[PDB]
Amino acid sequence: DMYIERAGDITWEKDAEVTGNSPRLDVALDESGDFSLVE
Amino acid sequence: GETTDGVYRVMTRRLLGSTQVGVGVMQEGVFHTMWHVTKGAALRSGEGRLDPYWGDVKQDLVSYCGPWKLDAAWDGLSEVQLLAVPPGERAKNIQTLPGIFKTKDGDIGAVALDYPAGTSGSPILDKCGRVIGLYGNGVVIKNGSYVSAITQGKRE
Ligand SMILES: CC(C)CNC(=O)[C@H](Nc1ccc2c(c1)CNC2)c1cc(Cl)cc2[nH]ncc12
Repeated sequence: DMYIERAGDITWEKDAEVTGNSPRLDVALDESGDFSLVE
Repeated sequence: GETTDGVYRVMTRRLLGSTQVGVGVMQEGVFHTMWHVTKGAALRSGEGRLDPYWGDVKQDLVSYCGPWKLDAAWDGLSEVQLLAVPPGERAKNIQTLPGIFKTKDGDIGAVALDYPAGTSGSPILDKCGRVIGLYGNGVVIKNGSYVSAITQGKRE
């Protein structure tokens, strides 16, 4: 049996860790909600 | 019980100790999370009980207490923030510029950040603090890195 616990407010924090790239990927979404790479 | 707006951890005691299976957004009296996290099962908030209202396995989304309330969209240009809530660790904002998931049914934003499975359902925010989607459903590319989609439901 599952339960929820609060973890914080939903706010944008100025001066936060800026990391991660922006790739353009060809993908396919199946009937089960699963993504897959198309090449 | 706790119907306060904000980000929440989805936990279970079925496994060893207390394990975090995912994250979610409470807004306008409705709890929004990824379908694979809860599987449409009921949730507990104190002695309060949250029952599923809407869900879709293809979209990988589910809303509790009412219909889907999140509607803000990524503009395709601006940088966004992943409000990541990792298992056993404090909520942390990570700013990134999203990428693109080209599909036959249109393009969707993508966030190339790496977090454990229990972080699934963490919101993605715009510069105003409006939730533009949920992080936690995506793909794994050549270098083993994880790319999640920016999953947004449809508001009625
Ligand atoms: C990595 C790909 C292959 C899996 N995709 C994920 O997004 C994954 N969750 C997941 C699990 C089952 C289902 C779906 C999604 C959609 N409907 C079935 C996940 C998300 C995060 Cl944040 C981390 C993860 N680590 N391993 C897995 C994992």
